[PDB]
Amino acid sequence: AMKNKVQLITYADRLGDGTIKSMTDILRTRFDGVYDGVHILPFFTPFDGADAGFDPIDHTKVDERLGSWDDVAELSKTHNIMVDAIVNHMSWESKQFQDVLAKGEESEYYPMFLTMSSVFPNGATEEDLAGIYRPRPGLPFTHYKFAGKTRLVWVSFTPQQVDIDTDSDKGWEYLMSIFDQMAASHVSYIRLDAVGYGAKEAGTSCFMTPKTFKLISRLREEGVKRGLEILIEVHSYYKKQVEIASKVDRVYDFALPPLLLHALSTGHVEPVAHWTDIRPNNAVTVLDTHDGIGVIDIGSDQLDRSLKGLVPDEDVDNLVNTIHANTHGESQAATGAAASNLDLYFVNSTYYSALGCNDQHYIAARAVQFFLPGVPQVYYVGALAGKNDMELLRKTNNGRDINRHYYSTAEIDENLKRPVVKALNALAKFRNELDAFDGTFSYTTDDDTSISFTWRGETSQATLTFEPKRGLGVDNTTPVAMLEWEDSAGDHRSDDLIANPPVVA
Repeated sequence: AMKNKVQLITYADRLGDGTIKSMTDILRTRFDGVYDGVHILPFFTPFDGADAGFDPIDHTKVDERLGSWDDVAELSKTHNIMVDAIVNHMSWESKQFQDVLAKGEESEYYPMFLTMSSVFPNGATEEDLAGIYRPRPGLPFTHYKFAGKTRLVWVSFTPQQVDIDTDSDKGWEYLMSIFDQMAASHVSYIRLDAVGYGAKEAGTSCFMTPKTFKLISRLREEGVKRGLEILIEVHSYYKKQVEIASKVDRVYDFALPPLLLHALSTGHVEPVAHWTDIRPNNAVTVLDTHDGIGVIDIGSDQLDRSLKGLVPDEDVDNLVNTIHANTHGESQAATGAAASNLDLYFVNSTYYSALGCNDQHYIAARAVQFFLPGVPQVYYVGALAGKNDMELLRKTNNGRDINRHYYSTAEIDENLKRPVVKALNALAKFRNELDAFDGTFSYTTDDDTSISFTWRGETSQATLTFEPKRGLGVDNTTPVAMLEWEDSAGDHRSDDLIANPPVVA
């Protein structure tokens, strides 16, 4: 099972000097006892193509500019490592796809890649194609020539990411090569990227269908067989996440991030209480990720608007406008059609910027994250309470880059001096050291105004009380989270997690 300790999510090259070795040095020298594990975002060949690692030419080969598998082995001595298995697609410059461009149906890899005809051998109606779930408008096809013949190749994301047939012999062999490589390279945990898209079937949405369930359970068993805990990435209507969670080791809690933005901007905690009541507890919790903020993950089902979310859709709309206001238009320049994006409706902003850089709100959001059942992950920009990177956004025109700043070691050290960053480091140490979090969880609530989360352990207990109504407003300085706990040294309390961070005896 996944260790119950806070993890860092990072690019190997955007934290430190630009290599896995430097990333490792930063973790060990500056976050000892803070981050006990790390999800290294894709570091395979190449890391800087069409989609920042997620279009691998060779998924089993570390980009030689970043380091080697030996570096990953070294890191594993001090940190449990999560990596991606990119199971849905690969680069069009992969040897496999290039072979198909060259030889078409004579290629041994022809069956490995999905085309329109793969899935719709007798053609498709408009309803058939319109019903395919998409993260942005436009059909999931682009033109490639197979031995000179124009073909419509299935592409869920960029046209450079060609989708594999996960039910083909060649496709499956490729996926198992990834699992074998990770098992042999001292990786602990696997993230199944975009796995909800991995199964296609004519007349279905091709997203989180019964065929997808079969794929997910098959991949999970291949993980367990190799000692790899499987986390699936699924941004979906919330009920689908609750459903699928009983079939895998971990799901993300993608509802919490926008639920907390809603709570912190309106004062309403009832939706957080309801989510606490029903959520899968085999979770990996986040606020920020390397993608945009999935505000729609708490909204109505996009393929059936009558299935309502955790908040009314009008509240999602309000949330989006609030982020835009809090970032003074920054998120508007990065979000949706305003920049290049895979997800039309995710909001591109750092989480700290989305809160208008309010320290009390931000530390409160992390405290709530750490107190809900699940293994917590902190994205590296969030680990340094990072603001929107408008210069990088202007340079690349890639919307998500607003939240993918390159941190030199010098900039890391500068940010480590900030009270809010010191507070997060201390909070994560606390979350790693108190045995209460390995015990039994309970919560109480005061009708939409207050919620208190309690853990009771073998030798400790802790209660976090969250009351955003106390400090509404981007310039508010009033604490909205309070912490009480018992350890070796008796009862303790902090009423201001920034001014008085908790330390376990």
